[PDB]
Amino acid sequence: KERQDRRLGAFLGLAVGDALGAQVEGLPKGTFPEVREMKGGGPHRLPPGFWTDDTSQALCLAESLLQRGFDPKDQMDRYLRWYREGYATRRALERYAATGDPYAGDEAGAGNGPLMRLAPLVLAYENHPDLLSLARRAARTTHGAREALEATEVLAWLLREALRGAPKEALLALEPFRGADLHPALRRVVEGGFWEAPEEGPGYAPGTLAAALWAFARGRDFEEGMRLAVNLGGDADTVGAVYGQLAGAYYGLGAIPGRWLRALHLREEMEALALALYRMSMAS
Repeated sequence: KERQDRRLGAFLGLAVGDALGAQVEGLPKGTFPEVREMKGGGPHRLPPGFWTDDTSQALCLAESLLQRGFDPKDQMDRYLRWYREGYATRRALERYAATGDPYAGDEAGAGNGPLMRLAPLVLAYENHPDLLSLARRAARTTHGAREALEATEVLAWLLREALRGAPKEALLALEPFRGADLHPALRRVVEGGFWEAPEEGPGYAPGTLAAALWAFARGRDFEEGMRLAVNLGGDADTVGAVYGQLAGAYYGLGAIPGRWLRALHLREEMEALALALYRMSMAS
């Protein structure tokens, strides 16, 4: 159960962070009382425990992986179907709808969207030799900027190592990326830019990753780090979700506040998905 706990933690942690962060999405840091509980709210009056369309994407990706392995075309079919059933990423979806090209992300897409759906992929392809390559392809479906693709690869590595029990010190050391040829902004993050508290929750991929790493570094447990992450305001839903995936894999499901999990929308459905993805990683 110890091992399963890490996979469930990474998956549910993503949703928990998305739900909590959504409560203060768009608010400047230090202009609102400390967020500590699942109260819902935010610009979209979300009910307590409800998450954003981004977690919806992670769920679609999870289902795609379980049904037909790594299939970017199917991933986009699902995102598009979900997109139209509702009322940079939409541009990617419309590009795919018109051209059939699954890797519809453009060079202008340096946003943090791809970081929102890492967990599902790593849970299922943890042991695949081309994991980082798969992560890059999954990011390319909606975002094409160098730094967004590389940030996704770094998070993929972080999650794989965390799931394998790597210590916090090793995760933050980011050894394989030190001296690597990365976009300048991401290089600054890997070299220690995350040790300093950010002035807000960034929407830019490298900045979002740095904010999550900062919260992970300073937090002593899942709850403390999560609160640090979401209280940065800004794109708190995504920063919270990125922190949630990493901290969830590191601390485990059992370490996530029970009241947050009990309030979480589709908790049971996600637990089932997480376990199924983990099972898939241990099979053929």
